[PDB]
Amino acid sequence: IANQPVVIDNGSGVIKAGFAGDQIPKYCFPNYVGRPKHVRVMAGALEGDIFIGPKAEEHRGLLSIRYPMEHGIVKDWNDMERIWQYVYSKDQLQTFSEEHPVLLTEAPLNPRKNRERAAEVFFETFNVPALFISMQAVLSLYATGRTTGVVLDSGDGVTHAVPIYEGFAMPHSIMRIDIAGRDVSRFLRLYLRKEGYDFHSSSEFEIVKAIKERACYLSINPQKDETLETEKAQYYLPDGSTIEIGPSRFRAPELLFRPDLIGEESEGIHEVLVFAIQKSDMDLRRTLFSNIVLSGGSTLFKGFGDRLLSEVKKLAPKDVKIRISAPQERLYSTWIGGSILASLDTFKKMWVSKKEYEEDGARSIHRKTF
Amino acid sequence: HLQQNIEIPEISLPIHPMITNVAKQCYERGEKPKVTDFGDKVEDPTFLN
Amino acid sequence: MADPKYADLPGIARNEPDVYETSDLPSTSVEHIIVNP
Ligand SMILES: Nc1ncnc2c1ncn2[C@@H]1O[C@H](COP(=O)(O)OP(=O)(O)O)[C@@H](O)[C@H]1O
Repeated sequence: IANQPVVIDNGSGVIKAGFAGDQIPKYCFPNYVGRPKHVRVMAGALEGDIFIGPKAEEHRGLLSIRYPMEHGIVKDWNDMERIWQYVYSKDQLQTFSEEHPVLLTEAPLNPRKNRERAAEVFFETFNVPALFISMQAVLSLYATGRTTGVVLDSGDGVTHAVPIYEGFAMPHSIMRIDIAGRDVSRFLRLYLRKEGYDFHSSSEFEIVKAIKERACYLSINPQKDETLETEKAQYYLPDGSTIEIGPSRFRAPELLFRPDLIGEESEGIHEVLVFAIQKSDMDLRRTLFSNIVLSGGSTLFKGFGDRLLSEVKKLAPKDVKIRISAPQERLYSTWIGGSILASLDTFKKMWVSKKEYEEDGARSIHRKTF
Repeated sequence: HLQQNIEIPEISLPIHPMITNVAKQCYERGEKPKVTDFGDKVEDPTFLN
Repeated sequence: MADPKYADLPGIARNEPDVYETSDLPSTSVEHIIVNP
């Protein structure tokens, strides 16, 4: 026995949510809380001091933004409860919580303590009847409806590649990199001070993030493309100010393939990705050549998959046809896939009742992990 | 029912008030309720729950 | 209103506008196939 569950597609930057069997996440709001810088002695103005969404984005000025979650590992768990309480807002739910099944998201390569504390929240502070969350890549595959695939997510500062054969991942061939657009914008901030500009405020930095997402693409041959002169079509701020560009429009996003240039013993998404592919079956790579699942919204770049095709030619196999799946609802793919799963009578076997948590809890977490 | 030894009485099935009122009004109109008789209330998971 | 209030003291923007103003002015295509043969 249950109610209609809700799929909460936790984007590393923007969390999303929405009831079962639907097509579009009901809510789409980010992951940070602002608190006012200035206080007042005046009587009659606003209250709250904790805002997320249009309230925060509305009056960004005093609300000092702080991202509580880092690579899934959140440190403001209490504030996450407040965030989920905000998910239970009047404008948000007006529903109950201890009487409905739900669905959140889970990326791999994580400490169990996160799931442990999560169960503590939803089953100590809440009394959720049944709830089970699994690997996000399968949800993307649900959106595809394709047995095998190479899913690559793209969070704000989180990325990971997973190959799955008919609903079976490869634990010995799954990789992850701790970065996405987060340090890309931070690196753009670096470029800003490289040519003398600081955008040290939190909101200011998110504005920089929006600028990045607004004007950035991929180049063909980076060192050869460096030989030209960027004309820097200046954009003009909401404040009304000159915005130069530099190589940032193409150089800054390729930091992903130059972690040594940023200071990290890593190689590249496609590099370690194809390495894990090499660790897979001699035969399944053939399937994965056409089964290339693109996911995550950080992927929005001109010639993104095209430069990725160039990367494929860099890591060329022994002449075998390859194909990439590049949909348009890559962020929504996981939410919709969960909605598909949430629209299944198979969750009876795929769930864990709260009574099970009452009986064991931690042991149910360890044993009934997946 | 006990005096009649019915062993169990036919307990009232709880039906929604607005649903009954809409069905009554539709019967006054001479036709059973339409598809979107509630309009966009179909997309209200609260009412659905 | 404050009309007799205005009759008492003289600090009223008489015959002058109270507002001044700077006037008006006039996709992700899939199938990236690396056909390698
Ligand atoms: N024009 C754009 N170019 C690149 N990335 C973008 C653009 N617009 C939005 N994004 C990205 O969409 C991504 C959504 O990330 P997130 O919701 O954290 O993904 P995930 O669901 O994989 O965690 C953000 O990382 C943000 O940088």
